[PDB]
Amino acid sequence: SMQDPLADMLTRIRNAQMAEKTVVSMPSSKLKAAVAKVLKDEGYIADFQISSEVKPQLSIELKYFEGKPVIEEVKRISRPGLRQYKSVEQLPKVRGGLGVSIVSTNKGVMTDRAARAAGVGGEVLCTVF
Amino acid sequence: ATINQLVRKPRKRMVDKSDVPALQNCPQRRGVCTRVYTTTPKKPNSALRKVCRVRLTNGFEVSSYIGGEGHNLQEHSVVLIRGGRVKDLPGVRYHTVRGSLDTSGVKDRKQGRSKYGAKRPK
Amino acid sequence: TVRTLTGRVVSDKMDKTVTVLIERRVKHPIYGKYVKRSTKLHAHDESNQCRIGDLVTIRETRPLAKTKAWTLVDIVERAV
Amino acid sequence: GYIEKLVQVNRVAKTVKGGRIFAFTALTVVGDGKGRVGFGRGKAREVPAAIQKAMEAARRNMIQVDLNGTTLQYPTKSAHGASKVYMQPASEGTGIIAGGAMRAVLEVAGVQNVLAKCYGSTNPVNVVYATFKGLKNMQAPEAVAAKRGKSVEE
Amino acid sequence: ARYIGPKCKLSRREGTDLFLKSGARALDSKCKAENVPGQHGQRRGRLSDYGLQLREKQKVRRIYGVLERQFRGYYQEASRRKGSTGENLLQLLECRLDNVVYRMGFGSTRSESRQLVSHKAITVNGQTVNIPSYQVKAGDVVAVREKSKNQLRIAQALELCGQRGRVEWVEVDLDKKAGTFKSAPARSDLSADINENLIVELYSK
RNA sequence: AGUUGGUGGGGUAAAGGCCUACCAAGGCGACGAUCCGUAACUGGUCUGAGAGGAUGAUCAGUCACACUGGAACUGAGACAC
RNA sequence: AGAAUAAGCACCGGCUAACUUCGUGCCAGCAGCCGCGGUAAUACGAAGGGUGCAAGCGUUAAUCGGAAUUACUGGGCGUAAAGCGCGCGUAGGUGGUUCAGCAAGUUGGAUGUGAAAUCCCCGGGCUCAACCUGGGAACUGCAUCCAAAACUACUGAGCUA
RNA sequence: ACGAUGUCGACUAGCCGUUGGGAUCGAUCUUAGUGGCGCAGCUAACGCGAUAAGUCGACCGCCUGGGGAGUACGGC
Ligand SMILES: [Mg+2]
Ligand SMILES: [Mg+2]
Ligand SMILES: [Mg+2]
Ligand SMILES: [Mg+2]
Ligand SMILES: [Mg+2]
Ligand SMILES: [Mg+2]
Ligand SMILES: [Mg+2]
Ligand SMILES: [Mg+2]
Ligand SMILES: [Mg+2]
Ligand SMILES: [Mg+2]
Ligand SMILES: [Mg+2]
Ligand SMILES: [Mg+2]
Ligand SMILES: [Mg+2]
Ligand SMILES: [Mg+2]
Ligand SMILES: [Mg+2]
Ligand SMILES: [Mg+2]
Ligand SMILES: [Mg+2]
Ligand SMILES: [Mg+2]
Ligand SMILES: [Mg+2]
Ligand SMILES: [Mg+2]
Ligand SMILES: [Mg+2]
Ligand SMILES: [Mg+2]
Ligand SMILES: [Mg+2]
Ligand SMILES: [Mg+2]
Ligand SMILES: [Mg+2]
Ligand SMILES: [Mg+2]
Ligand SMILES: [Mg+2]
Ligand SMILES: [Mg+2]
Ligand SMILES: [Mg+2]
Ligand SMILES: [Mg+2]
Ligand SMILES: [Mg+2]
Ligand SMILES: [Mg+2]
Ligand SMILES: [Mg+2]
Ligand SMILES: [Mg+2]
Ligand SMILES: [Mg+2]
Ligand SMILES: [Mg+2]
Ligand SMILES: [Mg+2]
Ligand SMILES: [Mg+2]
Ligand SMILES: [Mg+2]
Ligand SMILES: [Mg+2]
Ligand SMILES: [Mg+2]
Ligand SMILES: [Mg+2]
Ligand SMILES: [Mg+2]
Ligand SMILES: [Mg+2]
Ligand SMILES: [Mg+2]
Ligand SMILES: [Mg+2]
Ligand SMILES: [Mg+2]
Ligand SMILES: [Mg+2]
Ligand SMILES: [Mg+2]
Ligand SMILES: [Mg+2]
Repeated sequence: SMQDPLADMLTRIRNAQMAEKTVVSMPSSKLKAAVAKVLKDEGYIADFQISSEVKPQLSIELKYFEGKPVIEEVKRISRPGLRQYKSVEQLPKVRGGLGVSIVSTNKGVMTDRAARAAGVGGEVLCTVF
Repeated sequence: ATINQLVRKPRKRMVDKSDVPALQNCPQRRGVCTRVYTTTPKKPNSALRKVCRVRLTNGFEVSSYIGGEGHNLQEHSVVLIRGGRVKDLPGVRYHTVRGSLDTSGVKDRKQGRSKYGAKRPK
Repeated sequence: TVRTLTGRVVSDKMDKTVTVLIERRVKHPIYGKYVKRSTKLHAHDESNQCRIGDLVTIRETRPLAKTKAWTLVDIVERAV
Repeated sequence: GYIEKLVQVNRVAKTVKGGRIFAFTALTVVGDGKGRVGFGRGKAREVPAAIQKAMEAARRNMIQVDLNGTTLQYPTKSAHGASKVYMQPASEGTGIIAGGAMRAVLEVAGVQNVLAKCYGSTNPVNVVYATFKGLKNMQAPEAVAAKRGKSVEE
Repeated sequence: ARYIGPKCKLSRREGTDLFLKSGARALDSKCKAENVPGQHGQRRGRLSDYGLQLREKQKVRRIYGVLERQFRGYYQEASRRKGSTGENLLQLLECRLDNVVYRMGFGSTRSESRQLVSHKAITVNGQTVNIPSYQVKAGDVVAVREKSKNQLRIAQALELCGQRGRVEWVEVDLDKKAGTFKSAPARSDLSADINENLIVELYSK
């Protein structure tokens, strides 16, 4: 009953990429907005925009390049049932370094390589390829 | 199983029981032969195998197989038995070592005559 | 710099003593999930000023009785 | 590409009034050794003819895989039916650490250091299916750069 | 220990080079070295992968005359050593003392080289070494005894090995019956027909 | 039911229900108390890609015992191979 | 001085490297699993001939692996074993969104310990190795402090999906 | 005691019926149930397919070869 909304955001994005949609809307959240900013900067999504009037809506437009979608495998790691926390040395490199992992560190929400550049670990939110 | 369910009750391994309950973690054991006789095998096969009832040192009463073409076992002969299950005879789970105490091995065996306790003709 | 320990008062029916529950969350050695464990300690309340429900911080000293080797240094929160 | 490899030969039978009719199925993998590979199946009344039909099928529908200089790109996990497959790149010294259908597929394709394992059922046909469904789907660099420039992605 | 028996029945079984004689006449016109021995000899006998591993492992062991406890110890040491164990095994197995005193040209056969090395007739720096397993460090001047320099068996072995090839990494002075090893051989130096990877595949199972 | 806490005293080299007389009814427990079976513990050993699984032969640290059950004397130290 | 003086065991139908003949004829016998034998047995018992190890070779008993076959890494429940007959609810587990604080979890660092040996890396000695030995690495652990505030927890004040 | 399918929540092409209501101009839209097909996706296959057996979260129950056996003994 809406216990974990970040996985809900990821599931909406994956289900749209599977049904070949161009835009996706969802209820807005600060964590979701941070993750969307990181994903947009990394290049997995085209653009995102946040509405106003008390019930903000986060909207994301998707990319496909070829007939396939750009985000082929997005999944959750630290669900509210495990709460996985990792150190700098033991952070996960995904797909041999061609993917990214979103990590919430004490300096904000960034990617695994950016976290290593600052030598700081945190909580692994989700992995994207 | 959910992680919480496993925390409340962890996964448990089931122990493996021994196929040779007698001779408790022992390579082979001595006994005395109560009775020698012959038996019929299971359905696909047909023969007259030679099995001896043995009373061990501990007290277990077991059956054992006299492997070979001839034997010299009477009722009161001391024998030594080792693990190994005769697949054909129901209930037999041990083998009498040839030429150990009162078996003397089998005579005039040339090919692989170490499993049957025969000496080198040389 | 005394090594204190914070806890919640549970029962005080024995004179000049107080029972304190201290809650910790330990990580399961294999499954990686945190579980809340609790410890019951007995502390010396010289002037029995701690009623039930109060939240206090104790300190380790020499044994005062059998199974009583802690003394409360000061109450940090009261109860309703 | 031309390097044969006969993965399996099996005997099957169908029932008719009077008795049984026998046939032989051959599963084979064919490739060159630098990234082209395909697999084929052939059933015939005789073992040789089955092998040649398998080879002809294998030469058709032969695909291209982008390998990382005698090594895989990244650890990958694939599946087909009830069979699951895991592979990951290895160092230069290591050989092909795999078993059965996987070893045939990998040594024909061109890789040499694979360190692979398989879980679930071990049917050679389904294992070959899973191994291609894994190898075919790798991306290689400057193709994950389908988002932005390179050297800012690795 | 050591192997005693026919030295070409092995070649007939394996069907390959398998140097085991002096090489005076030839390799062929002694034993029709193209058929496996015994009554059942003409059959090619197509053999599975395990056959391949067993056959080449026996090939290498018989050419270098090493037993299997020693061979597996050699393989474990090679696996311990870094950098593509497959050729590390060959490099380390080549540095044996008996095979060096053979390949230096002092012996007609590996067995005769072992004969010489065991009976205390060869030096390393003047010190008596008679273990046919000594791993010769690069730089050592392997030589025969000043007493033994007049034996004619060494002379005949040397003149026979005078035409067998040049390895192009050792520096050998032939007048004084001495050898010298500079650096370990490369993979390309040895005969590039038998692969090393199939052995490490065998021992990885 | 000396069971939990307090007071006075005793006792030990030393804190302490360690012992005693009174005061109150407390204390522990499904986070497994009590009871039954089994077993010296650790560094470590064997396996395993790892996580784990089994285990405590040699060597080293700690503990306990000395035909069975108790008790004290001597001393710096013993309830004494 | 003298080649003098010192080779055995198992196996050969498939899994698993290695075949022919003779003798019995569902008998005698073999066997880890499929299984061989009733009158040409490469599976029984012997011969030759091979294959594998070797001062050893097999057999038995015991542990882990293969076994993703107790699945944290890493399994499942319509029909193969597996959703309580169905609600309500205690402890427990989990918690929509905003602002602010704190610093238990979380992260980085410093300090003390983690006995020696054993494990790992580079050397030294016994003709090498086994074995002995120097230096280093490691011992994921634990405790005490300093700094950060994204997420969880705790505190206060809100908002309406 | 069966949908042989635990409860709760979020997303994912469409077509044809029917039950209890709303709107807009017999038609269109929408809501809570009840049925038949069907694209993706899933499945060993049969088949499921917005009333998932699809993609995801929270919590609970249960399984570990067939017999002996849901039996024997003890407890309630
Ligand atoms: Mg057995
Ligand atoms: Mg299976
Ligand atoms: Mg030896
Ligand atoms: Mg009293
Ligand atoms: Mg007092
Ligand atoms: Mg008192
Ligand atoms: Mg005490
Ligand atoms: Mg208990
Ligand atoms: Mg014990
Ligand atoms: Mg005991
Ligand atoms: Mg123990
Ligand atoms: Mg004891
Ligand atoms: Mg190891
Ligand atoms: Mg494993
Ligand atoms: Mg002892
Ligand atoms: Mg000790
Ligand atoms: Mg004592
Ligand atoms: Mg005593
Ligand atoms: Mg006695
Ligand atoms: Mg006494
Ligand atoms: Mg005294
Ligand atoms: Mg004494
Ligand atoms: Mg074979
Ligand atoms: Mg046999
Ligand atoms: Mg015959
Ligand atoms: Mg035979
Ligand atoms: Mg396991
Ligand atoms: Mg097992
Ligand atoms: Mg799991
Ligand atoms: Mg299963
Ligand atoms: Mg049924
Ligand atoms: Mg139900
Ligand atoms: Mg219930
Ligand atoms: Mg309820
Ligand atoms: Mg509650
Ligand atoms: Mg929240
Ligand atoms: Mg809560
Ligand atoms: Mg820390
Ligand atoms: Mg140490
Ligand atoms: Mg701060
Ligand atoms: Mg049911
Ligand atoms: Mg359900
Ligand atoms: Mg439901
Ligand atoms: Mg449901
Ligand atoms: Mg639903
Ligand atoms: Mg349908
Ligand atoms: Mg199913
Ligand atoms: Mg059972
Ligand atoms: Mg009953
Ligand atoms: Mg009853």
